[PDB]
Amino acid sequence: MSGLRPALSTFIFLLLITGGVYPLLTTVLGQWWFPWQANGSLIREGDTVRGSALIGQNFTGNGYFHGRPSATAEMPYNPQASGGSNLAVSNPELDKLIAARVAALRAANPDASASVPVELVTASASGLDNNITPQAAAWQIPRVAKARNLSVEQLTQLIAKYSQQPLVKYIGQPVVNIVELNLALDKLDE
Amino acid sequence: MAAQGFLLIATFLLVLMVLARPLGSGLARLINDIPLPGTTGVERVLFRALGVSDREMNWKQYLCAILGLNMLGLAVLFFMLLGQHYLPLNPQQLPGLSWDLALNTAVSFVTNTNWQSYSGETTLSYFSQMAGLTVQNFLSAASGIAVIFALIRAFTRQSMSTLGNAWVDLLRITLWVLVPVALLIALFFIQQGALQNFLPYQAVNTVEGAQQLLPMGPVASQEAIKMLGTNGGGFFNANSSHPFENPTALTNFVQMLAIFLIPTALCFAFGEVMGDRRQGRMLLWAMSVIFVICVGVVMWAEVQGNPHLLALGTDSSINMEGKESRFGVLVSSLFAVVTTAASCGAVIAMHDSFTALGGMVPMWLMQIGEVVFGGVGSGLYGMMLFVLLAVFIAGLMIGRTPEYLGKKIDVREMKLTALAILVTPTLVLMGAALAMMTDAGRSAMLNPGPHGFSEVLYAVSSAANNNGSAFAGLSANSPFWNCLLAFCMFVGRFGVIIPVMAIAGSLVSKKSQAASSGTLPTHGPLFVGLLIGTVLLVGALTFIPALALGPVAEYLS
Amino acid sequence: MSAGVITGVLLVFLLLGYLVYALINAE
Amino acid sequence: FEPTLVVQALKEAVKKLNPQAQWRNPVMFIVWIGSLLTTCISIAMASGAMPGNALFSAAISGWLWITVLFANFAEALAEGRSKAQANSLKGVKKTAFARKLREPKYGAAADKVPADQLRKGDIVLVEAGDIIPCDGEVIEGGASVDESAITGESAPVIRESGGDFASVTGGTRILSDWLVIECSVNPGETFLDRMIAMVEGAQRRKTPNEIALTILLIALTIVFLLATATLWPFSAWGGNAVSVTVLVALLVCLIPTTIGGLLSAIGVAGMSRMLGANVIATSGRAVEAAGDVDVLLLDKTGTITLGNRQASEFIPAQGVDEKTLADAAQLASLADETPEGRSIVILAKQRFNLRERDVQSLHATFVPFTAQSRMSGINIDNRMIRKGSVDAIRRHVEANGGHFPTDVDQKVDQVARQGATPLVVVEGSRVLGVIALKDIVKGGIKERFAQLRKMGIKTVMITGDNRLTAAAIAAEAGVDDFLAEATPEAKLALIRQYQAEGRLVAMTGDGTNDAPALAQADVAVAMNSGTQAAKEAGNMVDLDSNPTKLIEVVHIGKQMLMTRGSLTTFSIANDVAKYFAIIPAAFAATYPQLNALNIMCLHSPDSAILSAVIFNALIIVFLIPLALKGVSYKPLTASAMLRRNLWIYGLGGLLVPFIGIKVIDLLLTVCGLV
Ligand SMILES: CCCCCCCCCCCCCCCCCC(=O)OC[C@H](COP(=O)([O-])OCC(O)COP(=O)([O-])OC[C@@H](COC(=O)CCCCCCCCCCCCCCCCC)OC(=O)CCCCCCCCCCCCCCCCC)OC(=O)CCCCCCCCCCCCCCCCC
Ligand SMILES: CCCCCCCCCCCCCCCCCC(=O)OC[C@H](COP(=O)([O-])OCC(O)COP(=O)([O-])OC[C@@H](COC(=O)CCCCCCCCCCCCCCCCC)OC(=O)CCCCCCCCCCCCCCCCC)OC(=O)CCCCCCCCCCCCCCCCC
Ligand SMILES: Nc1ncnc2c1ncn2[C@@H]1O[C@H](COP(=O)(O)OP(=O)(O)OP(=O)(O)O)[C@@H](O)[C@H]1O
Ligand SMILES: [K+]
Ligand SMILES: [K+]
Ligand SMILES: [K+]
Ligand SMILES: [K+]
Ligand SMILES: [K+]
Ligand SMILES: [K+]
Ligand SMILES: [K+]
Repeated sequence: MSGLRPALSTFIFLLLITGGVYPLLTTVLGQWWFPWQANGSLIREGDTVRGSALIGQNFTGNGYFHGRPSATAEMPYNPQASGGSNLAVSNPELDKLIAARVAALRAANPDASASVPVELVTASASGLDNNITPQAAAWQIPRVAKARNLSVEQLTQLIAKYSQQPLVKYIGQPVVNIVELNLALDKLDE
Repeated sequence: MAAQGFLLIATFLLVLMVLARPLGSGLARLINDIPLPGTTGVERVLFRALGVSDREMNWKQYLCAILGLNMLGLAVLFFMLLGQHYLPLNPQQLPGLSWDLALNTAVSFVTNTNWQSYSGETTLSYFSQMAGLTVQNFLSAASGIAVIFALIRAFTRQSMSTLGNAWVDLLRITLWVLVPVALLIALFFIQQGALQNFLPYQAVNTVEGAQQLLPMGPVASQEAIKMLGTNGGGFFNANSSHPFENPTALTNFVQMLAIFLIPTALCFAFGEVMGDRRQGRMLLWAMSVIFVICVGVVMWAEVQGNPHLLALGTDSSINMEGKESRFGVLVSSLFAVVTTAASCGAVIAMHDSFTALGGMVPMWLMQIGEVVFGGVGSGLYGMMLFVLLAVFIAGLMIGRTPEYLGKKIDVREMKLTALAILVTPTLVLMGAALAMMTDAGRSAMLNPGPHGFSEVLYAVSSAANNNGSAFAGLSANSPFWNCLLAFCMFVGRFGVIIPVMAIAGSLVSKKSQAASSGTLPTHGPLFVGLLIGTVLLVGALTFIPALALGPVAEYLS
Repeated sequence: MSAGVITGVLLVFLLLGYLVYALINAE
Repeated sequence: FEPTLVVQALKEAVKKLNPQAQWRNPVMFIVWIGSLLTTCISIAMASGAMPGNALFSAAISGWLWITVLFANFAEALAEGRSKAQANSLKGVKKTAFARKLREPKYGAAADKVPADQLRKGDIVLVEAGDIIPCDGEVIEGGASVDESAITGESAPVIRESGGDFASVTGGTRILSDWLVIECSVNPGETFLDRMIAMVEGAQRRKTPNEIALTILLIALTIVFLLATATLWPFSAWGGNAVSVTVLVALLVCLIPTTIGGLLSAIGVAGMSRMLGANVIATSGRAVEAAGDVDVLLLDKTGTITLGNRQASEFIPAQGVDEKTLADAAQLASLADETPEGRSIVILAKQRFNLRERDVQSLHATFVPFTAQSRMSGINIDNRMIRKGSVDAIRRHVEANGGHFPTDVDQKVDQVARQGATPLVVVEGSRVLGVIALKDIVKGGIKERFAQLRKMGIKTVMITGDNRLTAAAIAAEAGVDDFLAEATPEAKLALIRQYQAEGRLVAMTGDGTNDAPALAQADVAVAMNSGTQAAKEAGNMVDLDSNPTKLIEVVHIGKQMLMTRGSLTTFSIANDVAKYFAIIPAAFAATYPQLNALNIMCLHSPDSAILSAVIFNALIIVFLIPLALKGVSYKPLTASAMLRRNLWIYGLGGLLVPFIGIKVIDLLLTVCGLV
């Protein structure tokens, strides 16, 4: 056999363990302990799934907090693609897209500052970013306030209540869950 | 900004050594053939059941065992991917893969490279992702740790011919190092919000109304071994940018810790098994100095960012494009350097969207042979080759015979060390030459000018140096690209594993002497600087013209 | 890939093979 | 420095060294192929090729030929220095090797015979002012032979038959009386004739260190060739591809042409330095293995200090009269030949002169004293007056009626505490006490032993005495360890024990009893006073009879290894400045933004590439004297030597290429060639 029995036995045992025990044990442990996290963190309207709490959706309305741009295939914020823009720093195509995004954000927000935050004009790494910085949220305050007839202090309180902070200030960034924020706006309106 | 980055580096490299010292002692116990406490009876029963009992094979049989296991896993994975339509657990009814893509991803997962030219969520099924990819990540990590176990055993063994049992080493590594830490990491991932379901793809009624389909699957089981074994093959098209894989900055920090956990613990294990911790301290000091320099350079480059942002009108010029907003540009820079120096390949930010000088350093960090905490054992034996080169240079420069930890490094060891050093620059230069003068190689462009050649060079460097990180603007799904990268990954793993095992076979037959007054110590800042200079000179003198036509030309443009 | 490219590739491959043979058999 | 009388002919030898002799050195063959293809490219380019300005390609081809000529000049010049030394010392026997005998004891009928075919067994008698035909040893007689034509000094040296100074060499004619010479070996295959034959019939004989360094240079050549050949497909798509001649110029400037062309020159020049230090060695492998030795085997007599013991001491013991002790001593010593012994007994004579002691050897026989016998007993009338060592006296009076009181043990303990050589000579079973022999340990030895003990050099010596006096002498001298009770099998056991630990052994033997040690020693030298049985059974021999120069032998071997490592580091470190001179200049049209990398602000790209090639060619001719002489060697520890070398050859190798390229570019700009 030229010592093929230990080779086949080791490969079969390691295949069986690391493909039918470790994923299976982790699956049963996760679904037993944290099933909401393990099942996609789906936000539901009772029966209607409004979207995951981590994915982020394409928001284009005036009364909705617009997230970062997405370069996923066949539509923005497509979860089936999940591929961000791979344009170089010296790319005229990227320069034209950033110019168009800056012009669109400046036209959509006349009451805000002339300088637009970086996250609103630069595409994310995966095209599925549910998070924006509170600085960009504060920049997007006046348009949503004028659209929804809601006060600036109420919008700031809602944003701070739906803002997540890390364990320390330097391993990440403060973030704003835009899907949950827009759902909170819809629930506040009705 | 700079203070926050320095604090991030300091806490990362503090918690790394804190978590790596006891794992270092454990890996030293597995090197010294002493079973872990409370596990010897089950180990003996399992070995008697499997027929993998004590054989104590030499370097040739160890190498044949590793290659036989890897080729058998390659055949099983290739046939599993070619025939995934008939296999169960396929809720999306995804069709079988093409031959070129299937062979490319089979070689990529076998050779611990994990290059992904496909989109995972629309290409691979739940059964494929859960079984074949996960077991091949486990097997590649176990094979790397087994080869470096053989090298450390060769360094610690005197006047012998055997190198332990390869099957015993593989089973011990997989069952007592890889699996339980992967369980802990995966359950922390479910704590933070990853996926570990087998539910079908979920349709979403969007708030505005644009219906989107959410991909599900066993994400965390693949993610934990991907970070632990420094594999890099993500569930989706985004390796770690996707929120179902890396949802939190704490999760990202845990992923970075898992990436550097095994090479640092193996350096500690090597230092403890030799009986002198100063050697492992030397290795960690050199790797940490190079790592901190690279991290600081990439952080400065990305904080400088795109100069056109203020010209077109933006709040700041930081290159946040192609980066998730859950992580800063500092954290994205740190993750890029960690996963590119460590031969991991996972990305939380697309490296193509990086600046020219910011993506310059990942290219050089792959091209130096992946010696800065590279792989799991691949980086440790690559740094062992560089250490052999450095002690040869030091022995000539002081006029003594070239020796390292007592063993005299002879002509055969120099020949095999030279060949193992020669394999991967030859591979990346030959593959880039082949892909830079063919229509199929030049038609996968996304960016023009020097950055397209930078894309080609990054792809071939990640293939040859077993990294698998991608700019992802390259359309590498072509049959020519798949075959070229599969050849590059195969030779880059198994033209480097073979001469390291031959070096181990040359090392066992010799005898180590003691430390005399005239014996140059292989530790301390002088030898740390000599090793760093050797690594920098060797990795630069091959690739300064290539980087000069690529990222340097793009930066100066 | 004209005749100049073919003869350049041939010369470089011959030099690489000669150097590899010299490294393998260096007396 | 530069002897023109050999430069003018070895330049022609270099001109004849170009075709097909560059194949052995791989770096030299790569630069030769590059020079030939660039010359062919320039020749076709000046006639019928599309790109213009073939004068630049012709200048590149000329300088690429000049650097090959310079490396061959280095190798040939060092080899010719070795050949010149061999031809200078080969004149020891050139004409009229026609001396023989008829009777092996004292023959007649001396005529002319060819002595080049004589097997071992012939006896040759040489008269005054006649050249010795072949090597051998004296059997009867003894004379003051000269060795001026073979060694450095022109002072005659005496010879004796039946003693340790029994060795002759076919060199300077003897300026003394008759002396018979027994033929050791047939002429031609002796040590000296063999080394002249292997220098004239030159064999490369690559040492393992040279092979490993060559493998490193081949690996560097492979990565540089790949990185240079891959530049054309890289730069063809990004604009206009770089010319082939610029690529070959960069490839030559990149590969370690310096150490690659100076490796053989360094090896044969280190061998030449060995022949210049009055040491003749078989192999450069043995020369380098002399470097990096752990133990350093010597003896207490001669190597440390010759001693010349001068001490006449008395005893407060049970012996009646020290006058009678001196009477017995002078009865024993009537025809003493050993220098220390005759000095001791003449000090005893001036202490108390003896009447009627008029060399009475008529009724007394003489027993010679050797290292194996250690006995010199003299029978005067019916007694056996003793002269042997303490172990020999214990051995022979332990048989017949002898016994030892403890008083002689405290006496030799006091002698060991003072520090001397204890002689316990007696008459018979009656104990006559001890005579202390104080030896001087003078000379500049402790400083060199202290500077050598930093180098990983154990300095164990074989005293040939008891374990107490040897310990005291070793402690005051400063050596690491010592060996007492000298015996050839004990020396073999110690050498094999040290070699079983992986430690090299350096030693020195003269007589035929040391021949197994000369055989199974890692490195070992033998002086001219030794016999053929030790000269042909050892790695190394000493032309001058001085066994204290193996320390500079070790120094020269370490100089060879440090020169190889330093020039390898220099060749590796030059490539940074080669990049900074060529890479911003090579892509002056494909990527015009790369001129910011020109940190030396050179004039034009072609001038920059040409200046880099001129520097790469001229660095070998500037490093001729360093390769021929050796590095500036100092006795430091390993870390200090490493950091000093990394400073000098490793900061100069990063700095002075920038200055050299800048100066050559400025000179070209001033001359207006470009
Ligand atoms: C710019 C140029 C490039 C520069 C790059 C510089 C490179 C940086 C990394 C350095 C690489 C070191 C390589 C060796 C491995 C070290 C492991 C080891 O053996 O350690 C002992 C070893 C020396 O001891 P030894 O006597 O030689 O060893 C004998 C025994 O074998 C061991 O003796 P021991 O048992 O006493 O060992 C200590 C013990 C300690 O026990 C434990 O802590 C573990 C057990 C308890 C578990 C629970 C504790 C929880 C955490 C501990 C903290 C306390 C609570 C505080 C709360 C905060 C954290 C939660 O256990 C450990 O081994 C754990 C390791 C912890 C210390 C080493 C940390 C290394 C990096 C530190 C910061 C990195 C700076 C990066 C920034 C650089 C930029 C310039 O340490 C070193 O080698 C020195 C490393 C320290 C780095 C200083 C210089 C770096 C540059 C200066 C920057 C400022 C630094 C601090 C910044 C902080 C913010 C202001
Ligand atoms: C290239 C041109 C120039 C090169 C020549 C320069 C070399 C010598 C420089 C100075 C010598 C002059 C004489 C003065 C006396 C000694 C002065 C001294 O302390 O210097 C330390 C040392 C030499 O002294 P030593 O002989 O070791 O004995 C004195 C030691 O104190 C005894 O050591 P120990 O074992 O007893 O430990 C004592 C302790 C304390 O003693 C000290 O070192 C003094 C105080 C320092 C801090 C206090 C301790 C705190 C502990 C944390 C350490 C802080 C460092 C954190 C930041 C890192 C900065 C990068 O050491 C420590 O620092 C403890 C931690 C142990 C490892 C730390 C490693 C840190 C990185 C240092 C080197 C990395 C350089 C990167 C770049 C290299 C080139 C690219 O110098 C160096 O650090 C050497 C750096 C450069 C080495 C050569 C570079 C070669 C590059 C070219 C390669 C060749 C071409 C390629 C060929 C092959 C290709 C095919
Ligand atoms: N003429 C002699 N007759 C007898 N014994 C002697 C005579 N000369 C010296 N000895 C003794 O013989 C021993 C030899 O010691 P010594 O150091 O002189 O050795 P060696 O034969 O000259 O050579 P080496 O020093 O190389 O071993 C000493 O004990 C010395 O006192
Ligand atoms: K990888
Ligand atoms: K990857
Ligand atoms: K490597
Ligand atoms: K390399
Ligand atoms: K790897
Ligand atoms: K590798
Ligand atoms: K190399």
